Amino acid sequence: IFRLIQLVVLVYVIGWVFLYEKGYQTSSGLISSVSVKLKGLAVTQLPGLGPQVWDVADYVFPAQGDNSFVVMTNFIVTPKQTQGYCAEHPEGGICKEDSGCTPGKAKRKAQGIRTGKCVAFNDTVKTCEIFGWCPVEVDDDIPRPALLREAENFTLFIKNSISFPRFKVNRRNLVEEVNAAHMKTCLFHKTLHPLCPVFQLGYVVQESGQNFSTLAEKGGVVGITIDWHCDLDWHVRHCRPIYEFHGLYEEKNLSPGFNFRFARHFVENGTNYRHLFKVFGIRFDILVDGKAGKFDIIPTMTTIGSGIGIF
Amino acid sequence: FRLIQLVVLVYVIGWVFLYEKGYQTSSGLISSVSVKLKGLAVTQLPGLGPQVWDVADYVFPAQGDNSFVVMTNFIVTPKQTQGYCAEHPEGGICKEDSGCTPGKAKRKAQGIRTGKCVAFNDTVKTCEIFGWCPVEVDDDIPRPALLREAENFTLFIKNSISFPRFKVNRRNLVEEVNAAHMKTCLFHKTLHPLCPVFQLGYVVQESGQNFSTLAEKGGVVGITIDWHCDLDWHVRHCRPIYEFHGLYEEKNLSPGFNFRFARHFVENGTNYRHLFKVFGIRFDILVDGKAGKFDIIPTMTTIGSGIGIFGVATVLCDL
Amino acid sequence: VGVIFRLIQLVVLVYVIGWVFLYEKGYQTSSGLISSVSVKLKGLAVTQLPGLGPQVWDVADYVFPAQGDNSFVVMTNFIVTPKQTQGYCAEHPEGGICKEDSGCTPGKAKRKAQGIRTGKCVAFNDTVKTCEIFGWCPVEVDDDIPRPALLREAENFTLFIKNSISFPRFKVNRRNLVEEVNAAHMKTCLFHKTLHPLCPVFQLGYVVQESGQNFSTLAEKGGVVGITIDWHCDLDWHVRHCRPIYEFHGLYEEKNLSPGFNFRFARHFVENGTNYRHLFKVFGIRFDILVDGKAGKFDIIPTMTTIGSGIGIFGVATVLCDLL
Ligand SMILES: CC(C)CCC[C@@H](C)[C@H]1CC[C@H]2[C@@H]3CC=C4C[C@@H](O)CC[C@]4(C)[C@H]3CC[C@]12C
Ligand SMILES: CC(C)CCC[C@@H](C)[C@H]1CC[C@H]2[C@@H]3CC=C4C[C@@H](O)CC[C@]4(C)[C@H]3CC[C@]12C
Ligand SMILES: CC(C)CCC[C@@H](C)[C@H]1CC[C@H]2[C@@H]3CC=C4C[C@@H](O)CC[C@]4(C)[C@H]3CC[C@]12C
Repeated sequence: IFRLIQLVVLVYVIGWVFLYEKGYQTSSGLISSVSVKLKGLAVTQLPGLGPQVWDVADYVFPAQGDNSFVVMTNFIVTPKQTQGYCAEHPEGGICKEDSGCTPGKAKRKAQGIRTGKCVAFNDTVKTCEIFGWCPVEVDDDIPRPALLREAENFTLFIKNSISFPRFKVNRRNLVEEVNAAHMKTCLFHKTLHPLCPVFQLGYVVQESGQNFSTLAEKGGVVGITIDWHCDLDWHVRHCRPIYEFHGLYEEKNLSPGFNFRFARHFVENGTNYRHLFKVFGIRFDILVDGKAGKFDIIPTMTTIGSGIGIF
Repeated sequence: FRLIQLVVLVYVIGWVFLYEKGYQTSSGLISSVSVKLKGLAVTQLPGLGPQVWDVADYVFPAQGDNSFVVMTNFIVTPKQTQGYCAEHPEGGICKEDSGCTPGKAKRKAQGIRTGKCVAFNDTVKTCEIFGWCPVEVDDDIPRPALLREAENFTLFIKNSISFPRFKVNRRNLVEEVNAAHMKTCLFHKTLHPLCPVFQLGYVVQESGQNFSTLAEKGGVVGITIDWHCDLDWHVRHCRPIYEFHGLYEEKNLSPGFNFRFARHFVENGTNYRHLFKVFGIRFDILVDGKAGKFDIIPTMTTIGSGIGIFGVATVLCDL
Repeated sequence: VGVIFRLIQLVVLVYVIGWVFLYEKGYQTSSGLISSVSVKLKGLAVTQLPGLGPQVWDVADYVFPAQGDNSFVVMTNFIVTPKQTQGYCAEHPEGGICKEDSGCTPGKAKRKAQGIRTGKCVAFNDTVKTCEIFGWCPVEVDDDIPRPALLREAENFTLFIKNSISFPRFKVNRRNLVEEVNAAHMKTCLFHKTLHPLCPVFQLGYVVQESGQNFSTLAEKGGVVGITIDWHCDLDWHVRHCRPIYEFHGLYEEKNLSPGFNFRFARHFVENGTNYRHLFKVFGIRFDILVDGKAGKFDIIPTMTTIGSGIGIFGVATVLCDLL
């Protein structure tokens, strides 16, 4: 009758609501601690006087190794910068006489305070004098060898530690079920080697949907997410992380890039100088998330009440 | 009782159903924030030549993470080397050179002590230490702030987000206009809410803090970007909301934000350093939002919950 | 029979609903928070090395993030390779030992990335043959951890933590520094899990100690120590009862965390128009600070939902009564 028909629907409806979509499991949070170490040397040299060597202490800009590192792939350097009077970059002034520019800092993009003098910048152009980091103004042009292109083969290591807030279950990225592979020499693969934490930069960039040849010329942002999905309805094992290299690029306005400017201030015979670097590098962002969940009497009671209650 | 309970039950269940969006499955987000600052601060000190500070100098760190510090004032102690010199007067004052507990002091540590004390000629006489000499004297904070031009500096926040389990990603920098109009906008809480370029003076002011007192001693300003949108409507309606918080309601005056960093250099084989006491404004940018799309399972759960509540009304009415 | 069954069902309904309400605390509308924590370190570490001159380390030296972050390094040991010239040197024997002339031509080798070779071989130690590479060339980094930590005096350093939080949903904000601001006892406290539970956590040695990590082992080569701040206060009570709870974690199980934390760090300088470098192998203790909590408020909509949430006991109380 009506009662018999409603009884069958109740179990089937509650089966998907509570017997399938958890509810009998107490979901908890997580506390993560990810430390990243790189392994690579980029000796590409320059078309000038002598080669150059870039070790891990040079291209990984957060030295302490934050979860968001800015590993360098290209740069342009203006060496021996000192505060003085010289010719302004033509981006601001193209004067032909002393009346072209007025003394004082410009109301718009300026490189320093002007004393006021239309001096020679060479390059068959004339500009007005300024005071600032002015042995020569920085000239911006992205090189096209992709200077630190050897970073494509650079190696990451994203060992992560999970502790959970109250379940007192400690798990980490290095499962070590095979004892560090017993010969090391593993590279991560979304199909072949999904448990190897030694992702390569080229693979990381490629699996994000971007092109490294474009990300080694200008900058780029790559997101890596580690997701923990502990169930604790089984042995303490079988809980492993899942890495997703996100992209963030999609379509957008092509590839905007990512560059930042940093300086190396040094000192000489009485005066202070500066090595100005315009750095184009790929920024890797690491975000760890977890779900967890363990059996408890209270969630089961709440489900057995609401399940009957929903009737 | 059936007529009265049915009218009431439908109303209360509908309130839980419609207003609370019980049929909607919310989801998290993953975001990346990149900040670009433009502006030059000229702090020509009286009695000497000018000194400019470009973005490579007053931004800590240079990479510009979510929590970055913009220098607004500083005290510099140049040419510091490890050697024998007198203590700062706030460590103790000699009357005779009968030691000052040679070795590291138990309370005020600035270098190991030698037991013989010389004249620190601020009318006082401290005791010799081995450490970074000369000793920093940061009693007088430069007032007004040296980098007063930081008020007009513009902060450009470029936040790009993506909603997991929905395959939708959006950027706070809205793609609706081109240059000469997107490169002219300045943010305003009412006039230009969608403009992503913020001015430091406006950001500090909108947090309830005075920039004049927040530049000399520093401060902490929090910027929150909130992505509160639903996927039921068109994705063009998903827009960010910017709110600036004066963290800890700036107490009453607050000590401000300050830190010490050094520039180490070598002169004739000797290691020196430039000690800086940086008074800057720390900006914290945290992005969080919730979004969802209609699905069959949340609707079924809401229907089951509402139908059960109607049955509870009949049971209560039966009493 | 029916009346008694209905009375029993009502009694058990009331009992379970009351127990759930006293347990679930669902009538409170919990919300997130906005966190802001700033750390101040106070301590001087003096180092003694073979020579006539000691060395001191200011806070601007062993705190590597400098400007301060949630995660920071408080380095307690280091190895320094000074005056790196970036020229032609002898590669480290770890990369490879040559014989006669096995330079194998430049090309940065296959597994030993130490500059680019040159096809010539000359060395420094009793292994007098190790190939000639082009790179930072005072000497290759011969790193051995000093058994007594150089900055072992960091166990007495102070870690003044100033946490500012806010609840935007209910427009309430609190600070790590508890009520009765300033007044007496100026800078005369020290955090203890039982004796002094309300004062910013200090004494790095004690912070490492309250994680089962044996700072003496952590000073030489140790690594990450986690600090968690949980507020967990209900705003229905007085707002002065909302206080932080500090918990220190280890995030370790003694499997591969024994090497701890280390990172390279370089100081570049110029002498006679030549770029040089001071390479540091820095062994430090990383401190991570994580803050979270839920406030909750009485309101009316959560009360209505909990009344609806209480329909679980009242849903099939009569429906299941006739079944049995
Ligand atoms: C016990 C009843 C009343 C509670 C609800 C039962 C359902 C939801 C749950 C509770 C305990 C669960 C079991 C717990 C442990 C395991 C071990 C695993 O190798 C297979 C699944 C299995 C066998 C689970 C199957 C589903 C299960 C039976
Ligand atoms: C009659 C049944 C199916 C109603 C069940 C409630 C749900 C499915 C209804 C209630 C309100 C509805 C929404 C109301 C308004 C809009 C905005 C419009 O631009 C697209 C459709 C959309 C997004 C509707 C989708 C369907 C919707 C979410
Ligand atoms: C309205 C009744 C019948 C049903 C709901 C009960 C609610 C309103 C009751 C149950 C428990 C109560 C709380 C119990 C204890 C305290 C601590 C006291 O220092 C302030 C009031 C406060 C915070 C009460 C506020 C009101 C409260 C939340």
